[PDB]
Amino acid sequence: PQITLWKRPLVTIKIGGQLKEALLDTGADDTVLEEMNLPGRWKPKMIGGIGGFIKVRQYDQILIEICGHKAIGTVLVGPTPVNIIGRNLLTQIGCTLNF
Amino acid sequence: PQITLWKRPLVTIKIGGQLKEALLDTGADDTVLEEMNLPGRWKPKMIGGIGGFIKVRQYDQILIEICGHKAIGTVLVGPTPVNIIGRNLLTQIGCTLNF
Ligand SMILES: CCOP(=O)(COc1ccc(C[C@H](NC(=O)O[C@H]2CO[C@H]3OCC[C@H]32)[C@H](O)CN(CC(CC)CC)S(=O)(=O)c2ccc(CO)cc2)cc1)OCC
Repeated sequence: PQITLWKRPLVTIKIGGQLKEALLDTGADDTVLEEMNLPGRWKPKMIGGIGGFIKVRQYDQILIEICGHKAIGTVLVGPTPVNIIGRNLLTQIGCTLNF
Repeated sequence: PQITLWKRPLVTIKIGGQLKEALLDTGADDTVLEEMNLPGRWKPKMIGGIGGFIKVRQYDQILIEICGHKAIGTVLVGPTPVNIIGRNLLTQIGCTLNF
């Protein structure tokens, strides 16, 4: 669909069988979700934001459905203030900016 | 135009008579610009993201030209690592997400 920006671009995602709400975030290189149990191996990583760095768990090749669109890619899990969908997955669902 | 998300959505903006590069960021409520000595009154603010909070100076009714599209609104100035155009200005230039 076409999503305006008068409100936060929040959508329902499905990951690990669980439904959650996430922010479509064109300023995020990567997808970062709040703490949750995800099956499969993971490796620790660091990511930096406006306020500094945090420690995250990196899950590769994770299936995630975003507003009805399937993606399979990297999902970071950690103390992010909000679930964010970043460009690594926004590209997979065909998302562009338009004005 | 239409901006794909393979790369960071960086565009040229014009503010305070200066040209800069800034990220079109749907995940940012408001616009945050790198340290600059803008004239006029301001109010202190703290904004949070990944890593915690930073202190910024909130200027109101600032004109910014973004890819030839004019917008006027609140601009936060502080030690951000990147110039960030947030939804408060993205709405004014007709920017939408589309997939
Ligand atoms: C670049 C060199 O410095 P750097 O490496 C990273 O620099 C940055 C690059 C992009 C951003 C933009 C930021 N993206 C981000 O956090 O993405 C993470 C995950 O994906 C990675 O890619 C980029 C960073 C990594 C997000 O889009 C917008 N944020 C809000 C969301 C936070 C989850 C929602 C709460 S907000 O900025 O905090 C913000 C809060 C309030 C207001 C006023 O309303 C305006 C803006 C910030 C820093 O860090 C130095 C150690």
